[PDB]
Amino acid sequence: SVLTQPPSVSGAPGQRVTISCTGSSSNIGAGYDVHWYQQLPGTAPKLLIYGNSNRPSGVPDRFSGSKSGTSGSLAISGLQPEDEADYYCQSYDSSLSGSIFGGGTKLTVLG
Amino acid sequence: VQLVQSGAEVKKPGSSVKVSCRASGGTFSSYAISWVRQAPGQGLEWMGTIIPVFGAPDYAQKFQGRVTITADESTSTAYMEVRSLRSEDTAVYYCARDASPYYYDRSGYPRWAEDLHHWGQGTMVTVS
Amino acid sequence: NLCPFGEVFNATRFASVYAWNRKRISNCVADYSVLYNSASFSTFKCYGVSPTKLNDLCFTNVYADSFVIRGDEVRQIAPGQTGKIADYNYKLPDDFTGCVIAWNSNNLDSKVGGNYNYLYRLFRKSNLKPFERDISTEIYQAGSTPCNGVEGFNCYFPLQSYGFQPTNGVGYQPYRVVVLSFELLHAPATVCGPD
Ligand SMILES: *[C@@H]1O[C@H](CO)[C@@H](O)[C@H](O)[C@H]1NC(C)=O
Repeated sequence: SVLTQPPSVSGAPGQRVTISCTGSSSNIGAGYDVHWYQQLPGTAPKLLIYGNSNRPSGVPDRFSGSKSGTSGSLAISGLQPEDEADYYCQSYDSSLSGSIFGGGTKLTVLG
Repeated sequence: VQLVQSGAEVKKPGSSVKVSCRASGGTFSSYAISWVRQAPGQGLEWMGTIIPVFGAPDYAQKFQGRVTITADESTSTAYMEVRSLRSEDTAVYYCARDASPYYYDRSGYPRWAEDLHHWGQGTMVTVS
Repeated sequence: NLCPFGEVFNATRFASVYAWNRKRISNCVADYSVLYNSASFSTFKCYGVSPTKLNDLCFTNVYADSFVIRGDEVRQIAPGQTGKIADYNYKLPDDFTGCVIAWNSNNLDSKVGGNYNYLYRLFRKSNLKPFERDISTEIYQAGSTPCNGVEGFNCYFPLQSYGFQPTNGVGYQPYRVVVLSFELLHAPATVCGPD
């Protein structure tokens, strides 16, 4: 039903890591945008990307994102131990009459 | 713009819970307020949205009927009630808000954006 | 006399976003029903006022602002938003009463090998105020010593080109944008909708 997303990803310090999120004929296939959030433990979520590829002011410049086909993607670059968090995607669904969220992705640094 | 939120809850099954949120440092009335839930170790869930100047909420189909949402112009505050509680209602509840006011489309209907730019500190609710 | 919206929406060329254009509309009747019924627009949104009411309302002045941006960047043209365009190229006030209108211009504004004539400002020492504009191409300096107008590490040229090729994805294709702003004071109305 909701946006499909992998449970975890990992990479070495200074590398790139890519997280993927995929929809249906509803939501991302209907031409709606995708937005991305970060959550640290014991703490409320934080916005990273809006409008497929717009990055807020005060988000660092390693984070990039895009939408294509029935999918969207987040790229983390120049990876650091500070980037260990759980990442969520969101899109609107005209068949739910509201927002839908992905299952989350725990990033881990390889050490 | 900073959200501030109610303290935690402990209740028996078949009881009801009240949750509340307050805005500060800007205009309350023209902005959508949304309620989100997160069960322990699990992904986010959207419950419903209100714009204070129109007063009538949108609800998600799972939560409609057990949940109702409301807001006050005079106190810059939004509220939610969950009813007929069960053990799986044990979760953290957040208020969240849009960075832009509502807008009118080409047919004059009020609309809001799904981005959650601002978030409240969260309320832990627990059901025995 | 009707207002000259054909000089705004049907011009041949548009400004780069860092050096955006403004036009004043006054002493005329504004048939806004021409705009909100049109199929030409890929995005149309109004703030403070509903489109159908613009036919009834009257204003001391009206202003139309015009520029080209990427298809993804349109979301940065709204009250309360932040980003490279919103902070350093074009800023809307929190009180904005008006409409934002945009459409895909790929066949007009792209070329084979890329159209590099369209620029935006990538660097600036501080954020814009609402409806601020600038032109000066002085080197952005952030190094341990002054840059003296010479390019290098933390000595950057402040502007960057878009480079629109004809075949890139819809978020990278060029979009033309018009922002309409409505102004009312104790001084008499000079624009009204038809009746
Ligand atoms: C722009 O030109 C088209 C084609 O002539 C016309 O249908 C449209 O109404 C014009 N729009 C404006 C605002 O001038």
